[PDB]
Amino acid sequence: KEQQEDFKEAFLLFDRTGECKITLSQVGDVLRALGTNPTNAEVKKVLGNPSNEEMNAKKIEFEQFLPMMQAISNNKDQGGYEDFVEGLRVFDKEGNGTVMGAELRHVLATLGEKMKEEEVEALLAGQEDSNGCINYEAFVKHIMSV
Amino acid sequence: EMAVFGAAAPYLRKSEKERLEAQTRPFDLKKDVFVPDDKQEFVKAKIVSREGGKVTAETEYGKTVTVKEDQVMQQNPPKFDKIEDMAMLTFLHEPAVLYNLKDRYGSWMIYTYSGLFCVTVNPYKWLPVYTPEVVAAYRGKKRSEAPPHIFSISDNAYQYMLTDRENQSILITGESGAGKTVNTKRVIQYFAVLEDQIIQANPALEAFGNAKTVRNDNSSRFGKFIRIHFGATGKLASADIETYLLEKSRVIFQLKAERDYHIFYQILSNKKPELLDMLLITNNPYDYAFISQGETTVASIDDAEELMATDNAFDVLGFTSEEKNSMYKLTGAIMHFGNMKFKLKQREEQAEPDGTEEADKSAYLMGLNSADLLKGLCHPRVKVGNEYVTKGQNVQQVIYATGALAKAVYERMFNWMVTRINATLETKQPRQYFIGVLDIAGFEIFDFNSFEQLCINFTNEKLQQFFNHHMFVLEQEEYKKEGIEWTFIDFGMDLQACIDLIEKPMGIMSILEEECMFPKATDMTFKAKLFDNHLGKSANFQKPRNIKGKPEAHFSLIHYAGIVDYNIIGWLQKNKDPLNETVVGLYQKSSLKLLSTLTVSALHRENLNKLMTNLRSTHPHFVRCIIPNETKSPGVMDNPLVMHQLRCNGVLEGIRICRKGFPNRILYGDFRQRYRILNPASRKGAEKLLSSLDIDHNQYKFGHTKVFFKAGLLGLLEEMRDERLSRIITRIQAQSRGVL
Repeated sequence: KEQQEDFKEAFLLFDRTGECKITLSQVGDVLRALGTNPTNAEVKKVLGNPSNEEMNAKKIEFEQFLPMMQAISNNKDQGGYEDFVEGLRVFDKEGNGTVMGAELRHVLATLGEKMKEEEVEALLAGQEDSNGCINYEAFVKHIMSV
Repeated sequence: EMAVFGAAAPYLRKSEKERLEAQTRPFDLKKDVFVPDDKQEFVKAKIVSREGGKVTAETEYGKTVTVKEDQVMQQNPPKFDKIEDMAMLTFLHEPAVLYNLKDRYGSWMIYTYSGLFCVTVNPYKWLPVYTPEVVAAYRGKKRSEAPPHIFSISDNAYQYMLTDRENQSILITGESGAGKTVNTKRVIQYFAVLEDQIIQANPALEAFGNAKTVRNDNSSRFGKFIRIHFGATGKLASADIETYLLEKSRVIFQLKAERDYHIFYQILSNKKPELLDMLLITNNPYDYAFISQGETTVASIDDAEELMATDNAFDVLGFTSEEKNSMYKLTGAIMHFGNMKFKLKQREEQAEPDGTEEADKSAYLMGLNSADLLKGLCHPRVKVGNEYVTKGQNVQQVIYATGALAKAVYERMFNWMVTRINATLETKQPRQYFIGVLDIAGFEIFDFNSFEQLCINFTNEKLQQFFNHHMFVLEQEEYKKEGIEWTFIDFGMDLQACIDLIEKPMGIMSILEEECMFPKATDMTFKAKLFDNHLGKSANFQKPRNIKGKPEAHFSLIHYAGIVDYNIIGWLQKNKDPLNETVVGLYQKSSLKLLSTLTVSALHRENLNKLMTNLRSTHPHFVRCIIPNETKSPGVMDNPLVMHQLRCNGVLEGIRICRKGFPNRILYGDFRQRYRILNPASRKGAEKLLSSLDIDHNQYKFGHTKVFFKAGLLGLLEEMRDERLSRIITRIQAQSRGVL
């Protein structure tokens, strides 16, 4: 119940038009930054796969948000710390634990789903050392906290 | 790490990053598989989907052909491409080898391992491959560490001879004239690091022992074996040369698309009026049956310049000049033996000559008496008990006798030149621990296979059997070294069926030998006995096949290189080799160098047995050379040609033998560091990982140092890796969004 109130407070915070109406991206981010990580595929599945126009055409209410959040809370396929560590290990060609920023940049911007460059510069600025290499394990700890 | 090779570095290995960066390419393990073709027999294509018996295949050229799903075959993985040794590949197939070789050649990667074999395509461009710095820096490099190269196996054999105190010999197979001479010359040069003497002698033997064939216009019929005798301390001592399995029927009989040995044509050159004058020649090959029987002449290489080279080599060589005239007149006399008539006598089966003028010329050439020659030929004499009896022979018998005499004298002549050149070759230094180099024609295949083709195929069959046995022995040694011993069945009997059908009594060769002894023999009834004794009785023997209106089909066999269909016409006529002893004795009394000079199936059998026994005592190594295209242009490659060459070279047999075992052998450390991410948590770790993967144990064998896998298991783990990394990427994206 308390988490429901917190989610409603977040929805009220993120309202911009003043109509208490926001598109699906805001709800997706709210769930994303509040204990769950539902990928874009999961978001489409739970929202009926809105198209390019439907994303900003139709909007739902908190009442219809209750069932989808309840269902998503039952999805536990989120990986593990060791799983992420091993997955990142694949790029340690030298075995020294240092991965240059260029390789990870290409991997993220060319493989898998796409992330906006503004998101990259906002979230991935200042942690690069002089040589431009990022410790993947330290990055794992940092992403686990914030 | 590798920069020592300098400018030669890219060709032997591209770079640490070039092959790595090119490694990451798109590919589907389920819908990017190979597809059979019609003209190239194999092409790269992608399948749209699974549609029952029909599949929508799109290739680079652009087509929508369909192939039945039973013969569809997977494609090589991308990260396993450009592999030095095909034995490590996770999908062993006929087109996989062709594609690997073609892409390596395109990327200027010439040499390529195939297990024991070292395939080396011949580019028609200069390379720094033979640069003195390359060989200087390549010395002492082990086989495994160094990139694939003929120098690698040469050094390995040198080290084995030094250590094991055992002889090592190398055998090369390929197409002569496309680089065979260059390959052997560079090999002997690498040992040297008497090259001049070898290169000066080679043209003479080539002229004596080559003829124009349907495919190759400078075929080397005879098998040449060169032994590099070394010293006790592993220092070069001297060289020895021998020739084995020299065909003689080709000397007397020529096929429609074949020519006799280049000698006669070369001498017929007009640019030496004195020799033609003192040979008493009409200068028209059409006048003589021993030459114009087959194809008259071809442009090919210049006969005049070749004869100049041969006679000058004779001049600059150990022996004198008079015997050059002696040998030229002797070969002219051999030519003259194709003119007698010998009509049968009246009211008798005896034969009597008619054109007794070529006999006079032949006698003058050999300085004998024509009357004595005619008397001996017509009424051969033999010693039995303690007396002598003379019996006559019909025209066919004397014709066979004279043909056999000509073949025998030519063989003795060739042996005499071999002995003379060998004697002139070596020096006084002590000889020890020879190293063998063998040059022999490959498993040729034509549309009109005949007796000579059968003999060549049989010899290649024996060589392939020896290779298979050596492979089995080496594999058994390796497995016992690793504490693994299962399914250790020798491969000899797998190929022994054809050998038994060929050589063993009541076999094909034995049947041919015993049949012609019967007074009345004909080809049709010979085929009748063959069918009665082998049709159904022997698995390898089976009914022939007629395709695309081939000239003829009499009987077919299943060889190591595939189904081969032979012909029967003319075999009986040219198989017989009756040697007249009295005429040989007459030569023994002749006044010439002939004193110093002096069925085919049996002689071939005994010579092959002798050669195999000789080779069994030396540790073998093997080299393969393959032409990339029919045309002389580089880069371009004719896939059917390369596939046929690979089929005839036995490489496919080697890879097939390797496949039926457990070809993939990988280190535990690399497997754990590159494949443990599937189910993360070395005996316990590896066994746990393989148990959790839910894979039947029978598909792999577990060891203590190296883990043994089948071809398909690596591919299965590959799509498992692809799925796991896709899931990892999705999870990483989800977590990053969680941070946001």
